[PDB]
Parts: sequence; structure tokens; C-alpha cells
Amino acid sequence: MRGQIRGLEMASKNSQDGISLIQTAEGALTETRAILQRVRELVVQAGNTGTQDKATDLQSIQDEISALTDEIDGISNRTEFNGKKLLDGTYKVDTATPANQKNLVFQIGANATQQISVNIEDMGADALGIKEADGSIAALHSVNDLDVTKFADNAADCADIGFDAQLKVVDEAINQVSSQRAKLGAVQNRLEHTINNLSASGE
Amino acid sequence: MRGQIRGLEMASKNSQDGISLIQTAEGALTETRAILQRVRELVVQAGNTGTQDKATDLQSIQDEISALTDEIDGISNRTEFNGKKLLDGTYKVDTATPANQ
Amino acid sequence: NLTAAESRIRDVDMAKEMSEFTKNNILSQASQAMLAQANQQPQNVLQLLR
Amino acid sequence: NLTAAESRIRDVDMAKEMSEFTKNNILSQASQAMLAQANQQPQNVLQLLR
Amino acid sequence: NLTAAESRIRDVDMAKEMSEFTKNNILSQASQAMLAQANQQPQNVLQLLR
Amino acid sequence: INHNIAALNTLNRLSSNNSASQKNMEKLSSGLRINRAGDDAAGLAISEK
Amino acid sequence: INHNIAALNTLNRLSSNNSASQKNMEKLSSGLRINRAGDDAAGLAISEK
Amino acid sequence: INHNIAALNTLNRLSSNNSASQKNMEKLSSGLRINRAGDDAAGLAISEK
Repeated sequence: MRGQIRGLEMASKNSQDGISLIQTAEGALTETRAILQRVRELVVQAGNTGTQDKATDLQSIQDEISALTDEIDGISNRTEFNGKKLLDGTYKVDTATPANQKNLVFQIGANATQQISVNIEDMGADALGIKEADGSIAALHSVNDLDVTKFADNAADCADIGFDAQLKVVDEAINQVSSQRAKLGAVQNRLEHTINNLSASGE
Repeated sequence: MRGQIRGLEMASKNSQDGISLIQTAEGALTETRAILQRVRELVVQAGNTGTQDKATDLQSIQDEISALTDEIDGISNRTEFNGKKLLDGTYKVDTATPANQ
Repeated sequence: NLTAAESRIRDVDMAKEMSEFTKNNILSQASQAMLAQANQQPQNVLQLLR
Repeated sequence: NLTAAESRIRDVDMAKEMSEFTKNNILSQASQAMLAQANQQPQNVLQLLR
Repeated sequence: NLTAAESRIRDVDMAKEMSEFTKNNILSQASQAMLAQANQQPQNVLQLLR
Repeated sequence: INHNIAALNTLNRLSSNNSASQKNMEKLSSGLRINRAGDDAAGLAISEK
Repeated sequence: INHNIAALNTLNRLSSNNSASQKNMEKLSSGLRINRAGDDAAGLAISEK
Repeated sequence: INHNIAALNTLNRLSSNNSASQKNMEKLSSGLRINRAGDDAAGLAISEK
């Protein structure tokens, strides 16, 4: 009994610790979401300034956007909880090889297998993900915007220099971040629920 | 007499122990009930967002719900009183075969 | 967040720890009373001698 | 209109939430008082020993 | 309205329940005093032996 | 008369009073009369619904 | 009866009430009910969009 | 629970609100939303031109 009791309280501590890890990652992704919001604003504004302003001004917009990218990588790589750099692709959700997923095992209960799995990925190349991001598309859209001159070259009828494609893929990156944050919120709800059961059982 | 006396007090201890087992299971089911409450909320909200929001957003709601499911299984399988995993179907109320209840 | 984890390791929950303080004291007081009872047997041994 | 919906998801109704704050506090204070009553039984146990 | 009914099932009237808390405690204290009186008869039995 | 004193109604009523006081706190610290399904099973189910 | 008192539902309900009050402030100081993705994950995603 | 209180989301949201109010005045006293290049870098460059 005692074994499982003290082990159970320790498991609850472990769970709260997992929650706070999620708090750090969640804050990083919150800020990432603010960045991507600003990016989308610049994409829309770039969209009209395919008429209004020149490749010089579009290049200024690109300066800002590229800086914002560099910050996204900066979040992905500086973000550490007790040194744990998470947002990097080390903890990809599902590699081609399941052996290389590097899944995250939080211990949750006192006994064997009373644990879970967690994964995460966001970085510069977090645009639309097929299995890789893609080649000329779905990677730069987060990393290197097309907002250099290429909107002055053509409207949305190209899909590689088209405005619609651009805006779409940005919105999809947003949907991946939003999805990740949503999952994490669910997970910490799960954890808290469990911690209630752990403390109860402990009593 | 003595036989039945000490046996009787032991039986009362045994009964209290059974109660506390029930306390553990009851707490697990309390939490399960909170989960299911949240689920129902998401179902209602999903109901109106059959108009308001898209299959992407419904898919986000599904992400949360699926997580909550996975927690229900997590309760059913992590819940143990001195190692006794109860909520599992091992102790089904009434199998087709009464021998396997 | 790190502050929270730090505290969970470092900061004691002084409610529970107060209860443990209470408990350990009363166990000490009780224990002493048990000594005061323990050391009275020999004097009735003396009553057998006297 | 979208601002309204945004707020209805995001913006808390701080009136109700204030009332919940009030409530949760007083439940905490009451709970502590119940601890202060809980931890006084053992000392009358001592009175049985002493 | 449903909140009201919910509460009437769920929410305890902590005034009355406080009074019941008071009562049950004092019954415990009294009971213990009755034990302290109960366990003093045997020692006058000893006075008959001694 | 002392191998087994008769003052066990004393102790049983004592454990009962202490049990009651415990339950009282369990209600007051939480603020519920249904903190546990044995308090009121029927009303629990209803309240759920 | 005092090696391990039974007044731990007390402390657990206490940590729960204090947890709640904390969350309350986290909402009020910010002015949000979605200050954290565990408050409302679904509505968070929606609100994002 | 008091060696390190958990009421730091309080202070962080406070410094954030005060930061915002500062920025608000910086805009209002000047009458600009581009008083500083971090407000809007892109629109700053454009506005320059």
C-alpha cells in the first residue's frame, strides 16, 4: 500500500510538472501565433500593394516578414524548459520511421505503464505539411515569403507565385500551430483530471 | 463466541476496506463524469457550428474530444486500488456467460 | 512556469506540514505519558519487597 | 460582428468571474477553518492518555 | 432556475451543517469524558484487592 | 469485571461522533451535501442530469 | 487514530479552492476566459481563426 | 506554499497592461500609430517613401 501511496503522490507531482512544461511550450506557441498573425496582415497588405507599391516597398515588407521568420526559428530553438528544446523537429509527431519519433513519456501513475505519450513540432519550416513540408511551396511560406516582387509578377493564377496560395499556406501554418496548442490544452486538462484522481486515490 | 467476535471485528474492517475501494472507484467515475460533461458541451457547440464553423473547426473540436476519450480509457486502465484495475470490463455486470462475470 | 516547478520542489505546503507538526508533537507528548506510565511498574515491585 | 464573437469566446464576463472569485476564496477560508477544527481531535485523545 | 435546484440538491446549507459540526464534536468530547470516567471503576476494584 | 470492560458503547459512540464530524468537514470544506455518492445517490443521479 | 489523520479531504478541497481562485485571477487580471489553452482548447482554435 | 507565490501571472499581466497604456499615450500625445518603427516597420518604410 505505502509503496503505491508515496509513488502515487510522486506521480501526481510528476503530472503537474508535465503541465508546467506544457505551459512553457504553450506560451512559446502563443507568441508564435501572434507573429503569424502579423505575417498574415503583411500578406494581405502585400496583396493590395501588388498595385499600390513597388518591389522596393514589397521588399521592405519582406524585410519585416523575414525578421519574423527568424524569430519563429528563434522561438523554436531558444524555447527550453530546464534545457528541453521541444519545438524543434526532434519530437516530430510521426516520422516515417516510428522508431525515430522520440515520443515523450510522462509518468502519470505509480505503477508500470501508467504513463502517456506527447509530441510537438514547430519551426521556420512549419508551413503546409504533406509528409515533408513540400519543395518550392509549403516551406518558404513560413520561412521565406514570396513578398519580394513576385506578387507584382502575377495574380493568384500560378500557385507558386500566386497570392491565394500564399495566403492559404500561411493560414495552414496557423492551423497547425492552433491545432498543436489545442491539443496541448486538451492534454493538460487530461492531466489535471488525473491529478484529481491521483490525490483522491491517495487519500 | 470469541471465534465469532474477533472474526466479526475483522469482518467490519473488511467492510470499511470495501468502502474505501468504492471511494477510489467513485472518484475515478466522478472525474469521468466531468469529462463527459465537457464532451456534451462540445457536442452542443458542434451542433450549432454545423452552420457557423467549418470541418477544420469541427476537427479541432474532435481533437479535444478524442483527447478526452483517451483520458476516459486512461481512467479506466490507470485506476487501481492496491493494483486492482476495476473499471475495465473484467468485472462486467452480467456477461452472456454468468461464469465469466 | 519554472518558478512553479522550483516551488513545487522547494516550497513546502505549509498546511500539510503544519498538520505533520501537530501530529509529531502530540505523538511526543503521548510517548512521554507512556514513559511516565512505564516507569511506575518498578515501584510496585518495591511494594512486593517492602 | 466578428469582434463580438471573438469576445464571447475570449472575453470573460468579469462580473460573474468576480463572483466565482469571491466564492472560491470563501470556500478556501472555510476549508482552512475546517482544518483548524479537524486537527484538534487528537489533543483530546491525548487528554485520554494524560 | 435549474441552478437553484442543482444547488438545493448539491449545495449544503452550511449554517445548519455548522451547527451539526458543533454538535457532533461536543458529543465526541463528552463521550471521551465518559470514557475517562468509565475506566476508573477498575482501580477501586483494585482498592478492594489491595 | 475488568478482563473485558463494558464501556464499548462509549467507544462506538465515540467513533460515530468522530465519523460524523469528519463528514461534516467533508461537506463544509467542499460546500456540498453530495460530496460523496453515499450521501445521496438518488439526488446525485438527478443532479447529474 | 493520529498516525494518519483522516482530514485530507480537507486539504485536497483546500488546494482545489485555491487553485480555482488562482485561475480566477488569471482570467481577471488578463480579462480572458481563454488565457490558457486548457481553459478552452476548441474555442481557442476557433477564436484563432 | 508561500516561499514562491503563484501570483506572477498577475504581475506579468500587470506589466503588460501598463506597457500597453504607455504605448497608448505615446501614440496619443504625438498623434501617430507609427511613433516607433516597431509599431509598424513596413508601413513606416512605405510612409517614408
